[PDB]
Amino acid sequence: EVQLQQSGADLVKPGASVKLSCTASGFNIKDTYIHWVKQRPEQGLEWIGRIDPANDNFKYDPKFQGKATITTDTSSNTAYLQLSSLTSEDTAVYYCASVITTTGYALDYWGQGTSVTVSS
Amino acid sequence: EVQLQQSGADLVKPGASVKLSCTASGFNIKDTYIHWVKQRPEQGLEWIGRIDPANDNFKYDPKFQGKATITTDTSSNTAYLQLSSLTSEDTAVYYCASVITTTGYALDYWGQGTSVTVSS
Amino acid sequence: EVQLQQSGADLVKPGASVKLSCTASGFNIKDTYIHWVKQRPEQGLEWIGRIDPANDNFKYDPKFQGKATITTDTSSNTAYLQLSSLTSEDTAVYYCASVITTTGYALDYWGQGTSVTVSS
Amino acid sequence: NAQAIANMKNAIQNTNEAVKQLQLANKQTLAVIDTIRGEINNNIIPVINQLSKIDIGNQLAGINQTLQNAEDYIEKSEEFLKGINP
Amino acid sequence: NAQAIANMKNAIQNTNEAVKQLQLANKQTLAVIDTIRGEINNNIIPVINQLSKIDIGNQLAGINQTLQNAEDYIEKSEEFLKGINP
Amino acid sequence: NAQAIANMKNAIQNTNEAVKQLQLANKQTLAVIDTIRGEINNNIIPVINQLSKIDIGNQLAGINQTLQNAEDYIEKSEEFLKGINP
Amino acid sequence: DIQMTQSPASLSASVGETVTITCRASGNIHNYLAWYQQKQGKSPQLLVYSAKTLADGVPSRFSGSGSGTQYSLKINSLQPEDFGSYYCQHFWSSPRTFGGGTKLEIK
Amino acid sequence: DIQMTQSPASLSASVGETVTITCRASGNIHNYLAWYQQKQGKSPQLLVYSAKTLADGVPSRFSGSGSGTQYSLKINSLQPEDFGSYYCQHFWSSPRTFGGGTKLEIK
Amino acid sequence: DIQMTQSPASLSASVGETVTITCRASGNIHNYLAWYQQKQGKSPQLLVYSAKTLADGVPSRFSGSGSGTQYSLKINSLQPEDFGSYYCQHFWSSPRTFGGGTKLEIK
Ligand SMILES: *[C@@H]1O[C@H](CO)[C@@H](O)[C@H](O)[C@H]1NC(C)=O
Ligand SMILES: *[C@@H]1O[C@H](CO)[C@@H](O)[C@H](O)[C@H]1NC(C)=O
Ligand SMILES: *[C@@H]1O[C@H](CO)[C@@H](O)[C@H](O)[C@H]1NC(C)=O
Repeated sequence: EVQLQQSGADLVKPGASVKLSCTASGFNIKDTYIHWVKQRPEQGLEWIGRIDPANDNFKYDPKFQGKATITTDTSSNTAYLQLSSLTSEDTAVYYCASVITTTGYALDYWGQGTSVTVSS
Repeated sequence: EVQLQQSGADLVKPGASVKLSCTASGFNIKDTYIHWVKQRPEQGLEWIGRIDPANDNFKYDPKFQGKATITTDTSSNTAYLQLSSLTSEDTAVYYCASVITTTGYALDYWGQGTSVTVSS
Repeated sequence: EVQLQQSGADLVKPGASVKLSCTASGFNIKDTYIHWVKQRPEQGLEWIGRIDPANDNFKYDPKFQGKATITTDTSSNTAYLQLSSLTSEDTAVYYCASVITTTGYALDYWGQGTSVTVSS
Repeated sequence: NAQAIANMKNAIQNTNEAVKQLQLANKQTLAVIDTIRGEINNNIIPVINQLSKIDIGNQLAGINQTLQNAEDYIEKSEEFLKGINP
Repeated sequence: NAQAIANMKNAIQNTNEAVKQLQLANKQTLAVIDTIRGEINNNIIPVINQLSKIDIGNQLAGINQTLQNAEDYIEKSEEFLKGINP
Repeated sequence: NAQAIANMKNAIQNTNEAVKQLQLANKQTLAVIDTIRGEINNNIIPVINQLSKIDIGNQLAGINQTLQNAEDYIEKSEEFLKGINP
Repeated sequence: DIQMTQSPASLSASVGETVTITCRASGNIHNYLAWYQQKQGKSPQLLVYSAKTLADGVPSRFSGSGSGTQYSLKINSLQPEDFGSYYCQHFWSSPRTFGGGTKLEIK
Repeated sequence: DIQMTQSPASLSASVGETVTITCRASGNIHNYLAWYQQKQGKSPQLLVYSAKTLADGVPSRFSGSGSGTQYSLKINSLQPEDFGSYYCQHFWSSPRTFGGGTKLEIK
Repeated sequence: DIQMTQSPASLSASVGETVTITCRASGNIHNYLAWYQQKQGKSPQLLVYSAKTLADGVPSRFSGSGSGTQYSLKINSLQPEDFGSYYCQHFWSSPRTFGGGTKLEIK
């Protein structure tokens, strides 16, 4: 069936770089959009941005434009989120989400999420 | 089957307001255009105007722009023509017509017509 | 099946006019594009131009704009290439070609070609 | 009918690309208008002030009709689409 | 579903004709801009040189938003088309 | 294939909305051109007459190519549509 | 706007005769022309659409053609049932007006 | 940009009660609004899309409506399983942001 | 306009050898490139279209790829029947011209 398998559990020092990732099963990455969402422990959800794997067409929420980027490897049906200059605020849970059936309207499938923390 | 059932037989005094109406059977008003046509006893046909029930988008022949308006109730599959400031010329037969199969080309179904007269 | 049957074997004097032609079988000319190509004996291929029989919309390579024109008769599924002011360079083989299955990408079917020569 | 689906999809995508190109042309047009305004506002007006017809009605009328035709075609497009639901 | 195919084909063709009409409007617009530039460059500037504000910011802002809306609609069009391959 | 029909219909409708927005942008553009013409014709010309270069060639060339690209895309759209009848 | 001119005001023909009705436009209709027929009473009905077609259920006796601003309807082998009033209208832009109409009588 | 305001910060209701959650936009979303639900842990899931529909598998207890910049979700006959956090987001243009969210507790 | 450059004028190879033919554009073709083959006589036929595909009926020996303005065709395990002239042309805008062509001989 259709699902997103997300991975990572990065414990890093301030100033570190972090790469989080997810893989697809049941569908081709090329035919869908991949979105990333950041959930701070107790503060709702912030949309980060998304990509179109067909042509590596990316778009980000201005808030994170200088903070993180999103890339992909179509040939392996995978997607990546690269975070840079990690600080205390970044501790959080990141989600990989995609639009499969509800095309043009809503995020459909979600990964289980990955937790990344920053500490001394 | 598909048909338009038109009604009214208004006998009014000069200066009166008249509301003529038609109902649909066999189809959904929301998926079609409704047109109204005015036939004076012996003088051919004049197009009045039409509406798109999906969004109440109306358009009228300038000649009748200040004379009559067209409205609708989608939930009951009905349509209405409201005539105002009736005078002697208005005595006539009005027709409810719609485009069902000949989409983009021609009026297809017609009601039987309603006669409205103005007298002292 | 689908094929183009090309004809002609014109031996003309310099300054003469020549009309070359092809007929279609297995398909309707109205639904396809007809292209013409000129092959000089030992010098590769030059595209001449093409027409859209649906509306007689023609387009030519500027090199031959004042040299030849392309026309058609939809009712008989035929196409014509009219060459004018024939000189020594024009001796060549002309091909009738069309796009049948590879729509939007490539010339698909070709005629066997017609040879026209110019001599004193 | 699978080929018809593929062909319509490709046809729509090319229509959308043509629209993108017109949008770019319009942004470039504004840059030109602003450039002309700039020179008038920066040099022509100040100099005249220190010291102290254009008839295009036929061209504007031509443009107004061309734009109206675009409206007539879109309206017809919408009428045909309503016939899909049946 | 054969009628749906026919209706979509006709709808696409009318969309394309509307696009052609906008292109023509843009070419005519440039002719107007060049005509105005011509008169300024040919008579206004030379005369001032022999002898020796325009505020449209609100209008340009309005145009910028209208053009942006066109982008928002095309982007949505593309998202729907991706759902065809499945 | 019913979903493909629904998706193409929605995609076409969004294309048409984008076209409507470009038309509006063009009408607003003409208003700006006429506003500039107005000020030139009403104040600049009369004052100079009482008292008595603009080079945008590179920008116009850029616009001409952008408009041509729009034509190249529509032509390709039409070629694909012809493959539907078969 | 685009207006329609129905040239024949009235036609007179016997049964079995062939007649024609011509309609012209004040502008380019892009072939969106349709023809209607009406009896002495009742509503009108659609006979030909797209100015080159037949409406469903219409006898082969009725046909037509045209282009540009010039269109026409032909009626072959007139039967008693074919005598009535004819109208032409267009579906391009707006208003979608009608021509004056032609009355065909038996005589 | 277009931001979402989730008005109720927290709701408190017993089982069997009816509650509503309202969400407003800073701009016109053209009905591209969707609602999500999240438990104390795990990922969120889609409950209603297009702001007038139900997502597949969602109980009839959940419904909603709206237009313009004003939208809402209704929950009828609350069951113990319906208590959790709700979010609203839009899919028009960009950024496709989220509202603050509403927490519904049992009491 | 957009012109095509066929770089190899002539290739010489024995049977079983692998050869390549390269073609470059003076402008962006948007991947609308197609390859053709012609014998000493007769008409040419289509071998690869869209510059990344195979035409129906064409042996797996023929393949190709490319992007931008740089495209190529590969021929693996050459057989006696594969020796002839090759051409490249584009289908973007107009004129839809051809490259000079490459002649592959047996030796
Ligand atoms: C052209 O249309 C505009 C409205 O978009 C109008 O203001 C202007 O007066 C029209 N031009 C002429 C010559 O009527
Ligand atoms: C309108 O957009 C253009 C870019 O296309 C920009 O250069 C210009 O400054 C903008 N106008 C205003 C008032 O911001
Ligand atoms: C741009 O195209 C127009 C025709 O639409 C032409 O009149 C003008 O001279 C062209 N501009 C240049 C720099 O060639």
